[PDB]
Amino acid sequence: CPLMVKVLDAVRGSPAINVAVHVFRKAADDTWEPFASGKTSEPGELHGLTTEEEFVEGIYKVEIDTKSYWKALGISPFHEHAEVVFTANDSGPRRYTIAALLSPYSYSTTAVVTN
Amino acid sequence: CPLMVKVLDAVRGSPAINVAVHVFRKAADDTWEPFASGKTSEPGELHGLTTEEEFVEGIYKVEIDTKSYWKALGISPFHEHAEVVFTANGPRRYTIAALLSPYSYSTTAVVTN
Amino acid sequence: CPLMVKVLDAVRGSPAINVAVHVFRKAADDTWEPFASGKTSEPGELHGLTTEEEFVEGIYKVEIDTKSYWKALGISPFHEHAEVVFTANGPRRYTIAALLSPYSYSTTAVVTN
Amino acid sequence: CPLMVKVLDAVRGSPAINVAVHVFRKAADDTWEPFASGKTSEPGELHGLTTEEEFVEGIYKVEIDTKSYWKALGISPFHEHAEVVFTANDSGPRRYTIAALLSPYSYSTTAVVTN
Ligand SMILES: c1ccc2c(-c3cn[nH]c3)ccnc2c1
Ligand SMILES: c1ccc2c(-c3cn[nH]c3)ccnc2c1
Ligand SMILES: [Ca+2]
Ligand SMILES: [Ca+2]
Ligand SMILES: [Ca+2]
Ligand SMILES: [Ca+2]
Repeated sequence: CPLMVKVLDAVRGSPAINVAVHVFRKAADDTWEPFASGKTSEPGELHGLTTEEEFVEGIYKVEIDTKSYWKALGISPFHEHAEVVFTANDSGPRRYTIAALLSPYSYSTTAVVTN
Repeated sequence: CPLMVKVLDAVRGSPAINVAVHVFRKAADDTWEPFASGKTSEPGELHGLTTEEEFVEGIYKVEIDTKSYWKALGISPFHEHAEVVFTANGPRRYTIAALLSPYSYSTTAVVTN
Repeated sequence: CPLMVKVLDAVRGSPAINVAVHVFRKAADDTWEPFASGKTSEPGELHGLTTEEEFVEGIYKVEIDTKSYWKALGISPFHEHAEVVFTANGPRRYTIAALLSPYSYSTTAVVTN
Repeated sequence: CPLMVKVLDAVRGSPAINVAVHVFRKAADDTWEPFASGKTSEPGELHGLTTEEEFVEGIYKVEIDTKSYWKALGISPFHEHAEVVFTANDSGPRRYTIAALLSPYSYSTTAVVTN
Protein backbone atom coordinates (compact mmCIF):
# COMPACT_ATOMS: atom_id res chain seq x y z
CA CYS A 1 0.00 0.00 0.00
CA PRO A 2 2.11 2.73 -1.30
CA LEU A 3 -0.18 5.64 -0.47
CA MET A 4 -2.29 6.01 2.71
CA VAL A 5 -4.16 8.95 4.15
CA LYS A 6 -5.02 9.42 7.87
CA VAL A 7 -7.27 12.24 9.06
CA LEU A 8 -7.89 13.45 12.62
CA ASP A 9 -10.42 15.99 14.01
CA ALA A 10 -8.88 18.47 16.40
CA VAL A 11 -12.25 19.73 17.69
CA ARG A 12 -13.82 16.46 18.69
CA GLY A 13 -10.67 14.53 19.42
CA SER A 14 -11.57 11.73 17.03
CA PRO A 15 -10.73 10.18 13.74
CA ALA A 16 -12.35 12.00 10.88
CA ILE A 17 -14.73 9.44 9.32
CA ASN A 18 -16.21 9.45 5.83
CA VAL A 19 -13.85 12.20 4.54
CA ALA A 20 -13.54 12.11 0.78
CA VAL A 21 -10.03 12.13 -0.61
CA HIS A 22 -9.16 12.76 -4.29
CA VAL A 23 -5.71 12.16 -5.72
CA PHE A 24 -4.57 13.70 -9.02
CA ARG A 25 -1.39 13.29 -11.05
CA LYS A 26 0.19 15.97 -13.22
CA ALA A 27 -0.01 14.91 -16.89
CA ALA A 28 2.49 15.58 -19.69
CA ASP A 29 0.33 18.56 -20.77
CA ASP A 30 0.79 20.05 -17.32
CA THR A 31 -2.92 19.57 -16.26
CA TRP A 32 -4.14 17.47 -13.27
CA GLU A 33 -5.44 14.09 -14.28
CA PRO A 34 -7.57 12.02 -11.95
CA PHE A 35 -5.55 9.30 -10.29
CA ALA A 36 -7.50 7.73 -7.40
CA SER A 37 -10.11 8.55 -4.76
CA GLY A 38 -11.74 7.12 -1.69
CA LYS A 39 -13.13 7.87 1.76
CA THR A 40 -11.81 7.45 5.27
CA SER A 41 -13.01 4.59 7.43
CA GLU A 42 -13.99 4.59 11.19
CA PRO A 43 -10.35 4.96 12.42
CA GLY A 44 -9.86 7.79 10.02
CA GLU A 45 -7.74 5.92 7.57
CA LEU A 46 -7.92 5.40 3.82
CA HIS A 47 -6.13 2.40 2.47
CA GLY A 48 -6.28 0.93 -1.05
CA LEU A 49 -6.07 4.11 -3.07
CA THR A 50 -3.48 2.63 -5.46
CA THR A 51 -1.04 -0.14 -6.18
CA GLU A 52 2.69 -0.44 -6.64
CA GLU A 53 2.06 -0.87 -10.38
CA GLU A 54 -0.12 2.18 -10.80
CA PHE A 55 1.76 4.57 -8.50
CA VAL A 56 4.55 5.62 -10.79
CA GLU A 57 6.80 8.64 -10.50
CA GLY A 58 5.01 11.92 -10.85
CA ILE A 59 3.75 15.06 -9.13
CA TYR A 60 0.66 14.14 -7.12
CA LYS A 61 -2.01 16.23 -5.47
CA VAL A 62 -4.06 14.89 -2.58
CA GLU A 63 -7.18 16.87 -1.96
CA ILE A 64 -8.97 16.10 1.26
CA ASP A 65 -12.55 17.33 1.21
CA THR A 66 -12.54 19.03 4.54
CA LYS A 67 -15.36 21.39 3.48
CA SER A 68 -17.89 18.60 3.11
CA TYR A 69 -16.68 17.10 6.38
CA TRP A 70 -17.34 20.17 8.41
CA LYS A 71 -20.61 20.87 6.67
CA ALA A 72 -21.87 17.39 7.49
CA LEU A 73 -21.08 18.10 11.13
CA GLY A 74 -23.17 21.34 10.76
CA ILE A 75 -20.15 23.62 10.87
CA SER A 76 -19.26 26.21 8.15
CA PRO A 77 -15.49 25.99 7.67
CA PHE A 78 -12.93 28.26 6.18
CA HIS A 79 -10.96 26.06 3.76
CA GLU A 80 -12.23 24.22 0.69
CA HIS A 81 -9.75 21.36 1.30
CA ALA A 82 -6.59 20.15 3.00
CA GLU A 83 -3.83 19.17 0.63
CA VAL A 84 -0.44 18.15 -0.37
CA VAL A 85 1.21 18.40 -3.63
CA PHE A 86 4.44 16.42 -3.86
CA THR A 87 6.80 14.64 -6.18
CA ALA A 88 6.59 10.87 -5.57
CA ASN A 89 8.98 7.99 -6.17
CA ASP A 90 11.75 10.17 -7.72
CA SER A 91 14.52 8.12 -6.02
CA GLY A 92 12.56 4.83 -6.44
CA PRO A 93 9.34 3.56 -4.84
CA ARG A 94 8.44 4.79 -1.39
CA ARG A 95 5.49 4.28 0.90
CA TYR A 96 3.74 7.58 1.70
CA THR A 97 1.38 8.34 4.54
CA ILE A 98 -0.32 11.73 4.39
CA ALA A 99 -1.47 12.64 7.94
CA ALA A 100 -3.94 15.53 8.18
CA LEU A 101 -5.24 17.30 11.36
CA LEU A 102 -8.37 19.38 10.91
CA SER A 103 -10.05 22.34 12.61
CA PRO A 104 -12.72 24.63 11.13
CA TYR A 105 -10.26 27.44 10.37
CA SER A 106 -6.97 25.50 10.13
CA TYR A 107 -5.31 22.35 8.93
CA SER A 108 -1.98 20.78 8.98
CA THR A 109 -0.49 17.94 7.17
CA THR A 110 2.58 15.80 7.48
CA ALA A 111 4.15 13.17 5.23
CA VAL A 112 5.66 9.94 6.54
CA VAL A 113 7.84 8.39 3.83
CA THR A 114 9.33 5.03 4.29
CA ASN A 115 11.43 2.73 1.98
CA CYS B 1 -5.40 45.73 4.00
CA PRO B 2 -7.95 43.03 3.48
CA LEU B 3 -5.54 40.12 2.88
CA MET B 4 -2.17 39.50 4.55
CA VAL B 5 0.00 36.37 4.53
CA LYS B 6 2.45 35.50 7.35
CA VAL B 7 4.96 32.64 7.13
CA LEU B 8 7.07 31.14 9.91
CA ASP B 9 9.85 28.46 9.75
CA ALA B 10 9.56 25.70 12.33
CA VAL B 11 13.13 24.39 11.70
CA ARG B 12 15.07 27.57 12.19
CA GLY B 13 12.64 29.24 14.55
CA SER B 14 12.32 32.34 12.45
CA PRO B 15 10.10 34.27 10.09
CA ALA B 16 10.29 32.81 6.59
CA ILE B 17 11.84 35.61 4.56
CA ASN B 18 11.73 35.97 0.77
CA VAL B 19 9.08 33.40 0.23
CA ALA B 20 7.14 33.76 -2.99
CA VAL B 21 3.33 33.84 -2.55
CA HIS B 22 0.75 33.82 -5.35
CA VAL B 23 -2.97 34.34 -4.92
CA PHE B 24 -5.54 33.17 -7.37
CA ARG B 25 -9.34 33.55 -7.63
CA LYS B 26 -11.49 30.86 -9.09
CA ALA B 27 -13.09 31.94 -12.40
CA ALA B 28 -16.38 30.58 -13.91
CA ASP B 29 -14.56 27.85 -15.93
CA ASP B 30 -13.25 26.43 -12.57
CA THR B 31 -9.71 27.67 -13.42
CA TRP B 32 -7.52 29.71 -11.24
CA GLU B 33 -6.80 33.22 -12.32
CA PRO B 34 -3.87 35.10 -10.89
CA PHE B 35 -5.06 37.79 -8.49
CA ALA B 36 -1.97 39.03 -6.55
CA SER B 37 1.56 37.98 -5.53
CA GLY B 38 4.64 39.05 -3.73
CA LYS B 39 7.58 37.85 -1.53
CA THR B 40 7.56 37.89 2.29
CA SER B 41 9.53 40.60 4.12
CA GLU B 42 11.98 40.25 7.06
CA PRO B 43 9.18 39.65 9.61
CA GLY B 44 7.86 36.96 7.30
CA GLU B 45 4.86 39.03 6.26
CA LEU B 46 3.35 39.99 2.93
CA HIS B 47 1.20 43.06 2.97
CA GLY B 48 -0.35 45.07 0.10
CA LEU B 49 -1.43 42.08 -1.98
CA THR B 50 -4.81 43.51 -2.87
CA THR B 51 -7.36 46.24 -2.15
CA GLU B 52 -10.80 46.42 -0.65
CA GLU B 53 -12.24 47.06 -4.13
CA GLU B 54 -10.51 44.16 -5.71
CA PHE B 55 -11.03 41.52 -2.98
CA VAL B 56 -14.61 40.34 -3.62
CA GLU B 57 -16.33 37.28 -2.33
CA GLY B 58 -15.31 34.13 -4.06
CA ILE B 59 -12.99 31.14 -3.81
CA TYR B 60 -9.27 31.94 -3.41
CA LYS B 61 -6.05 29.98 -3.45
CA VAL B 62 -2.93 31.18 -1.71
CA GLU B 63 0.08 29.26 -3.09
CA ILE B 64 3.22 29.54 -1.03
CA ASP B 65 6.44 28.47 -2.78
CA THR B 66 7.84 26.42 0.05
CA LYS B 67 10.09 24.27 -2.14
CA SER B 68 12.12 27.23 -3.34
CA TYR B 69 12.38 28.47 0.28
CA TRP B 70 13.78 25.20 1.53
CA LYS B 71 16.14 24.85 -1.42
CA ALA B 72 17.57 28.30 -0.70
CA LEU B 73 18.39 27.11 2.86
CA GLY B 74 19.91 23.89 1.77
CA ILE B 75 17.15 21.80 3.45
CA SER B 76 15.47 18.88 1.70
CA PRO B 77 11.67 19.46 1.20
CA PHE B 78 8.66 17.20 0.58
CA HIS B 79 5.97 19.48 -0.78
CA GLU B 80 5.97 21.26 -4.13
CA HIS B 81 4.30 24.23 -2.55
CA ALA B 82 1.61 24.87 -0.11
CA GLU B 83 -1.83 25.66 -1.50
CA VAL B 84 -4.28 27.25 0.86
CA VAL B 85 -7.84 27.33 -0.64
CA PHE B 86 -10.78 29.10 1.03
CA THR B 87 -14.02 30.90 0.46
CA ALA B 88 -14.22 34.60 1.24
CA ASN B 89 -17.79 35.47 2.48
CA GLY B 90 -19.68 42.45 7.78
CA PRO B 91 -16.27 44.25 7.76
CA ARG B 92 -13.42 41.69 7.61
CA ARG B 93 -9.63 41.38 7.31
CA TYR B 94 -8.03 38.06 6.52
CA THR B 95 -4.62 36.83 7.55
CA ILE B 96 -3.43 33.51 6.19
CA ALA B 97 -0.71 32.21 8.51
CA ALA B 98 1.52 29.29 7.67
CA LEU B 99 4.10 27.38 9.70
CA LEU B 100 6.57 25.48 7.60
CA SER B 101 8.64 22.31 8.09
CA PRO B 102 10.34 20.31 5.42
CA TYR B 103 7.81 17.43 5.52
CA SER B 104 4.84 19.26 7.01
CA TYR B 105 2.96 22.53 6.97
CA SER B 106 0.22 24.00 9.02
CA THR B 107 -2.04 26.86 8.08
CA THR B 108 -4.63 28.90 9.87
CA ALA B 109 -6.88 31.79 9.06
CA VAL B 110 -7.32 34.82 11.24
CA VAL B 111 -10.49 36.64 10.27
CA THR B 112 -11.17 39.88 12.13
CA ASN B 113 -13.69 42.67 11.96
CA CYS C 1 10.71 43.36 24.57
CA PRO C 2 12.63 40.16 24.91
CA LEU C 3 9.65 37.79 25.35
CA MET C 4 6.23 38.01 23.66
CA VAL C 5 3.44 35.42 23.51
CA LYS C 6 0.88 35.27 20.65
CA VAL C 7 -2.18 33.00 20.72
CA LEU C 8 -4.55 32.15 17.86
CA ASP C 9 -7.83 30.12 17.88
CA ALA C 10 -8.12 27.52 15.14
CA VAL C 11 -11.89 26.96 15.71
CA ARG C 12 -13.10 30.51 15.43
CA GLY C 13 -10.36 31.76 13.15
CA SER C 14 -9.40 34.60 15.43
CA PRO C 15 -6.84 35.86 17.90
CA ALA C 16 -7.36 34.27 21.31
CA ILE C 17 -8.28 37.20 23.51
CA ASN C 18 -8.12 37.30 27.31
CA VAL C 19 -6.09 34.20 27.67
CA ALA C 20 -4.13 33.94 30.90
CA VAL C 21 -0.39 33.23 30.44
CA HIS C 22 2.10 32.49 33.22
CA VAL C 23 5.85 32.24 32.80
CA PHE C 24 8.10 30.40 35.16
CA ARG C 25 11.89 29.95 35.42
CA LYS C 26 13.41 26.78 36.69
CA ALA C 27 15.18 27.29 40.05
CA ALA C 28 18.09 25.17 41.46
CA ASP C 29 15.72 22.77 43.31
CA ASP C 30 14.16 21.87 39.89
CA THR C 31 10.97 23.78 40.84
CA TRP C 32 9.27 26.36 38.80
CA GLU C 33 9.31 29.88 40.09
CA PRO C 34 6.85 32.43 38.80
CA PHE C 35 8.60 34.94 36.56
CA ALA C 36 5.87 36.92 34.71
CA SER C 37 2.20 36.71 33.66
CA GLY C 38 -0.57 38.52 31.94
CA LYS C 39 -3.69 38.12 29.69
CA THR C 40 -3.63 38.37 25.88
CA SER C 41 -4.97 41.55 24.23
CA GLU C 42 -7.42 41.91 21.29
CA PRO C 43 -4.79 40.88 18.69
CA GLY C 44 -4.09 37.84 20.83
CA GLU C 45 -0.73 39.15 21.98
CA LEU C 46 0.93 39.56 25.35
CA HIS C 47 3.68 42.11 25.47
CA GLY C 48 5.61 43.56 28.45
CA LEU C 49 6.02 40.29 30.34
CA THR C 50 9.62 40.91 31.29
CA THR C 51 12.70 43.07 30.72
CA GLU C 52 16.11 42.60 29.21
CA GLU C 53 17.62 42.72 32.72
CA GLU C 54 15.30 40.15 34.13
CA PHE C 55 15.27 37.63 31.24
CA VAL C 56 18.51 35.68 31.78
CA GLU C 57 19.55 32.41 30.30
CA GLY C 58 17.87 29.46 31.85
CA ILE C 59 14.96 27.05 31.43
CA TYR C 60 11.50 28.64 31.10
CA LYS C 61 7.94 27.41 31.05
CA VAL C 62 5.16 29.36 29.41
CA GLU C 63 1.80 28.04 30.69
CA ILE C 64 -1.19 29.11 28.66
CA ASP C 65 -4.58 28.64 30.37
CA THR C 66 -6.36 27.12 27.43
CA LYS C 67 -9.03 25.37 29.50
CA SER C 68 -10.40 28.61 30.89
CA TYR C 69 -10.36 30.09 27.35
CA TRP C 70 -12.42 27.28 25.91
CA LYS C 71 -14.82 27.26 28.85
CA ALA C 72 -15.47 30.98 28.36
CA LEU C 73 -16.51 30.21 24.74
CA GLY C 74 -18.68 27.32 25.64
CA ILE C 75 -16.43 24.80 23.81
CA SER C 76 -15.42 21.49 25.37
CA PRO C 77 -11.59 21.21 25.89
CA PHE C 78 -9.12 18.33 26.35
CA HIS C 79 -6.02 19.90 27.83
CA GLU C 80 -5.67 21.44 31.28
CA HIS C 81 -3.39 24.07 29.87
CA ALA C 82 -0.61 24.27 27.46
CA GLU C 83 2.91 24.22 28.87
CA VAL C 84 5.66 25.39 26.59
CA VAL C 85 9.14 24.62 28.07
CA PHE C 86 12.41 25.82 26.49
CA THR C 87 15.95 26.85 27.15
CA ALA C 88 16.94 30.47 26.59
CA ASN C 89 20.62 30.63 25.39
CA GLY C 90 23.99 37.35 20.51
CA PRO C 91 21.05 39.83 20.65
CA ARG C 92 17.71 37.93 20.67
CA ARG C 93 13.94 38.42 20.97
CA TYR C 94 11.67 35.47 21.57
CA THR C 95 8.08 35.07 20.49
CA ILE C 96 6.19 32.00 21.66
CA ALA C 97 3.28 31.45 19.27
CA ALA C 98 0.47 29.03 19.95
CA LEU C 99 -2.45 27.84 17.83
CA LEU C 100 -5.28 26.38 19.83
CA SER C 101 -7.97 23.77 19.16
CA PRO C 102 -10.07 22.01 21.71
CA TYR C 103 -8.22 18.67 21.43
CA SER C 104 -4.91 19.91 20.02
CA TYR C 105 -2.38 22.70 20.25
CA SER C 106 0.62 23.67 18.28
CA THR C 107 3.44 25.93 19.37
CA THR C 108 6.42 27.47 17.69
CA ALA C 109 9.22 29.75 18.66
CA VAL C 110 10.31 32.75 16.67
CA VAL C 111 13.78 33.80 17.72
CA THR C 112 15.16 36.92 16.06
CA ASN C 113 18.21 39.09 16.38
CA CYS D 1 -4.34 -0.32 25.83
CA PRO D 2 -5.82 2.71 27.31
CA LEU D 3 -2.96 5.12 26.64
CA MET D 4 -0.80 5.21 23.48
CA VAL D 5 1.67 7.77 22.20
CA LYS D 6 2.63 8.27 18.51
CA VAL D 7 5.44 10.61 17.48
CA LEU D 8 6.32 11.87 14.00
CA ASP D 9 9.35 13.90 12.74
CA ALA D 10 8.38 16.78 10.52
CA VAL D 11 11.95 17.37 9.29
CA ARG D 12 12.80 13.91 8.08
CA GLY D 13 9.31 12.74 7.26
CA SER D 14 9.58 9.68 9.46
CA PRO D 15 8.40 8.15 12.66
CA ALA D 16 10.36 9.40 15.61
CA ILE D 17 12.12 6.31 17.00
CA ASN D 18 13.56 5.79 20.47
CA VAL D 19 11.83 8.90 21.94
CA ALA D 20 11.48 8.64 25.70
CA VAL D 21 8.05 9.33 27.10
CA HIS D 22 7.31 9.91 30.82
CA VAL D 23 3.80 9.97 32.24
CA PHE D 24 2.99 11.52 35.63
CA ARG D 25 -0.22 11.67 37.65
CA LYS D 26 -1.20 14.49 40.00
CA ALA D 27 -1.26 13.20 43.59
CA ALA D 28 -3.58 14.21 46.44
CA ASP D 29 -0.84 16.59 47.69
CA ASP D 30 -0.95 18.36 44.33
CA THR D 31 2.58 17.16 43.22
CA TRP D 32 3.34 15.03 40.10
CA GLU D 33 3.89 11.39 40.90
CA PRO D 34 5.54 9.07 38.44
CA PHE D 35 3.00 6.94 36.63
CA ALA D 36 4.59 5.17 33.63
CA SER D 37 7.33 5.58 31.03
CA GLY D 38 8.64 4.01 27.87
CA LYS D 39 10.19 4.66 24.46
CA THR D 40 8.82 4.74 20.94
CA SER D 41 9.40 1.83 18.60
CA GLU D 42 10.38 1.85 14.84
CA PRO D 43 6.92 3.06 13.67
CA GLY D 44 7.02 5.78 16.24
CA GLU D 45 4.54 4.26 18.58
CA LEU D 46 4.58 3.49 22.29
CA HIS D 47 2.18 0.86 23.47
CA GLY D 48 1.99 -0.82 26.89
CA LEU D 49 2.45 2.20 29.10
CA THR D 50 -0.41 1.17 31.42
CA THR D 51 -3.39 -1.06 31.98
CA GLU D 52 -7.10 -0.58 32.45
CA GLU D 53 -6.60 -1.36 36.15
CA GLU D 54 -3.83 1.13 36.74
CA PHE D 55 -5.13 3.99 34.60
CA VAL D 56 -7.66 5.47 36.97
CA GLU D 57 -9.21 8.92 36.87
CA GLY D 58 -6.76 11.72 37.41
CA ILE D 59 -4.85 14.61 35.88
CA TYR D 60 -2.02 13.18 33.80
CA LYS D 61 1.05 14.74 32.26
CA VAL D 62 2.78 13.18 29.28
CA GLU D 63 6.26 14.48 28.76
CA ILE D 64 7.87 13.54 25.49
CA ASP D 65 11.63 13.98 25.59
CA THR D 66 12.00 15.83 22.37
CA LYS D 67 15.25 17.47 23.55
CA SER D 68 17.13 14.19 23.73
CA TYR D 69 15.65 13.18 20.39
CA TRP D 70 16.96 16.16 18.54
CA LYS D 71 20.29 16.04 20.30
CA ALA D 72 20.79 12.43 19.26
CA LEU D 73 20.19 13.51 15.68
CA GLY D 74 22.92 16.19 16.23
CA ILE D 75 20.46 19.07 16.27
CA SER D 76 20.12 21.62 19.15
CA PRO D 77 16.38 22.18 19.65
CA PHE D 78 14.36 24.85 21.29
CA HIS D 79 11.96 22.98 23.58
CA GLU D 80 12.78 20.73 26.53
CA HIS D 81 9.75 18.50 25.76
CA ALA D 82 6.42 18.10 24.01
CA GLU D 83 3.49 17.59 26.33
CA VAL D 84 -0.04 17.26 27.29
CA VAL D 85 -1.62 17.66 30.57
CA PHE D 86 -5.20 16.41 30.71
CA THR D 87 -7.90 15.03 32.93
CA ALA D 88 -8.49 11.35 32.09
CA ASN D 89 -11.45 9.01 32.53
CA ASP D 90 -13.69 11.63 34.23
CA SER D 91 -16.83 10.32 32.42
CA GLY D 92 -15.62 6.67 32.63
CA PRO D 93 -12.73 4.85 30.94
CA ARG D 94 -11.56 6.06 27.56
CA ARG D 95 -8.79 5.08 25.22
CA TYR D 96 -6.36 7.97 24.62
CA THR D 97 -3.88 8.38 21.82
CA ILE D 98 -1.50 11.31 22.15
CA ALA D 99 -0.15 12.17 18.66
CA ALA D 100 2.87 14.48 18.57
CA LEU D 101 4.54 16.12 15.50
CA LEU D 102 8.04 17.46 16.05
CA SER D 103 10.33 20.08 14.53
CA PRO D 104 13.41 21.66 16.13
CA TYR D 105 11.60 24.88 17.07
CA SER D 106 7.98 23.67 17.21
CA TYR D 107 5.68 20.88 18.23
CA SER D 108 2.09 20.07 18.11
CA THR D 109 0.02 17.50 19.76
CA THR D 110 -3.44 16.09 19.34
CA ALA D 111 -5.55 13.72 21.43
CA VAL D 112 -7.70 10.97 19.94
CA VAL D 113 -10.18 9.77 22.56
CA THR D 114 -12.35 6.83 21.91
CA ASN D 115 -14.91 4.89 24.10
C1 LIG E 1 0.91 11.31 14.78
C2 LIG E 1 1.21 12.67 14.74
C3 LIG E 1 0.44 13.54 14.00
C4 LIG E 1 -0.72 13.03 13.32
C5 LIG E 1 -1.44 13.91 12.49
C6 LIG E 1 -1.02 15.32 12.52
C7 LIG E 1 -0.96 16.17 11.42
N1 LIG E 1 -0.57 17.40 11.95
N2 LIG E 1 -0.29 17.25 13.43
C8 LIG E 1 -0.60 15.99 13.66
C9 LIG E 1 -2.51 13.36 11.82
C10 LIG E 1 -2.73 11.97 11.91
N3 LIG E 1 -1.98 11.14 12.64
C11 LIG E 1 -0.91 11.58 13.28
C12 LIG E 1 -0.16 10.76 14.09
C1 LIG F 1 1.50 27.12 15.93
C2 LIG F 1 1.89 28.43 16.00
C3 LIG F 1 1.72 29.29 14.94
C4 LIG F 1 1.00 28.82 13.80
C5 LIG F 1 1.01 29.63 12.59
C6 LIG F 1 1.43 31.06 12.68
C7 LIG F 1 2.11 31.95 11.78
N1 LIG F 1 2.09 33.18 12.50
N2 LIG F 1 1.45 33.06 13.90
C8 LIG F 1 1.25 31.74 13.88
C9 LIG F 1 0.38 29.02 11.51
C10 LIG F 1 0.02 27.68 11.54
N3 LIG F 1 0.20 26.94 12.62
C11 LIG F 1 0.80 27.41 13.75
C12 LIG F 1 0.95 26.61 14.79
CA1 LIG G 1 13.47 9.65 -10.98
CA1 LIG H 1 -21.50 37.46 2.17
CA1 LIG I 1 24.67 31.76 25.79
CA1 LIG J 1 -15.51 11.30 37.46
